[PDB]
Amino acid sequence: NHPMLMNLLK
Amino acid sequence: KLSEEQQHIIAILLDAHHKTYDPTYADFRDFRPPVRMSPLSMLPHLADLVSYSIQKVIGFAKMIPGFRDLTSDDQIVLLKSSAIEVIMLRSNQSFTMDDMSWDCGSQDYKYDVTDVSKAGHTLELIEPLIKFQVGLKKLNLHEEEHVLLMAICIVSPDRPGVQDAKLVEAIQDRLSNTLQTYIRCRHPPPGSHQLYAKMIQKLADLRSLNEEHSKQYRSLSFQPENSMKLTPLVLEVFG
Ligand SMILES: C=C1[C@H](O)CC(=C/C=C2\CCC[C@]3(C)[C@@H]([C@H](C)CCC[C@@H](O)c4ccc(O)cc4)CC[C@@H]23)C[C@H]1O
Repeated sequence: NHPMLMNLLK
Repeated sequence: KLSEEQQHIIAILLDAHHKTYDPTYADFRDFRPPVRMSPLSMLPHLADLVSYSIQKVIGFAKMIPGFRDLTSDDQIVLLKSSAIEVIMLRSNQSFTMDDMSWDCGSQDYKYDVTDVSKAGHTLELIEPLIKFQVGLKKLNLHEEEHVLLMAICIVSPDRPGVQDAKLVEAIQDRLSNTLQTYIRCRHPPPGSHQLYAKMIQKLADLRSLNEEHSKQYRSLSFQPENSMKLTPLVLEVFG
């Protein structure tokens, strides 16, 4: 449910 | 005494910040132009700044020793809840007591009560937020102290929805202890006096500021005219 936040943390 | 491991943490956090915080403020050129005239005239420009500022807080968070150990879901929880508070902390650098504003190198990028008001936030948030900025300024923290506080703010065990609290609590304890020991060895009196306690009180002030923001953000965001003007990341992180 947080594609951008998750992607930025990856 | 300040251990090698503790000294290491401070070196990392300082670098982390230098990479994530640009005192020249060169990227504000990329943001939608500010407008001071006009209801919500400042909103697009600040909306962009906040989104930019979120991205940078994410980059800072990643480099925190022990942050990578957490699960993603925990990683995400901590950022979602800390982000506004960490932004409020970061902004202390731009913040000047000379004219009670955030001074980012130019009149266009100097921000006052009025500009924040023009972005759809009330004084119920702003006066207490400004008071915070003054009080944090008054502490005159060593840059070492500044970076540790932000890191301590992000890894908080009590954020709602934290799966693995004991680990989150362990990561944070390690940073608290680094700050506490740093203050003793490297902050001379009288600035030292009660300084740790005063910093934790700021975390407490931040929780409240967070509360009010959420409340005012739901009011802004429920009107779709306004939600359209914000960035998609800001929507994701604030909701
Ligand atoms: C790079 C940085 C820091 O990250 C942040 C800087 C300034 C920060 C400011 C000065 C301007 C007003 C700021 C951004 C505060 C506002 C109230 C945050 C609200 C976020 C969000 O609800 C929102 C913001 C604007 C908007 O139109 C709609 C919604 C929080 C901190 C306030 C400049 C500089 O120090």
